Amino acid sequence: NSNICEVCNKWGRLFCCDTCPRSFHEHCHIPSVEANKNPWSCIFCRIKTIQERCPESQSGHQESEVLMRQMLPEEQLKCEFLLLKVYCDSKSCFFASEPYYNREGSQGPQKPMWLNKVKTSLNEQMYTRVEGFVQDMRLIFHNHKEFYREDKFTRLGIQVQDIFEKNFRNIFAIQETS
Ligand SMILES: [Zn+2]
Ligand SMILES: [Zn+2]
Ligand SMILES: [Zn+2]
Repeated sequence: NSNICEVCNKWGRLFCCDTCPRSFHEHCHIPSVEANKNPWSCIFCRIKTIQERCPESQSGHQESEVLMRQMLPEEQLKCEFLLLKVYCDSKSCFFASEPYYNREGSQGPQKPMWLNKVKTSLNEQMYTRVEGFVQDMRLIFHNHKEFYREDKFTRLGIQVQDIFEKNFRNIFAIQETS
């Protein structure tokens, strides 16, 4: 197994996947690494199993259909995995914890949002459809772009949104387009 966390790339108290060489801090994995379970398989491995059990699940889909899906266990898992792919990027630090807004010439957003809040909402089964999870994720970056206006810091929202959107298209097998 790897000797660093797959998510944050640091050493520490690591839990090792039984079916692949990845390792994780307890609260870096999503969901948080399960108490018992020998063997244990990470979220990467659980997603790959879904695909292997239903190869047709990789055929192209329309985003509008994916958003309307109810949050049954496979969709729950796919959203957890997508959230974890965003935490995998180091620039997620800027969007992890609760923001505050005091900048001359700007007003904070009406509905603040952040990654740890989405993480808690998934854990608590607060989303009934994929659409709820995706709307809160996109709101994080939209809030950032609107608040930072012409400051070059706006670019961090574009960058992490691009990670989100590429992983969304991959995980949910969105039909490729020009
Ligand atoms: Zn970690
Ligand atoms: Zn694994
Ligand atoms: Zn099938």
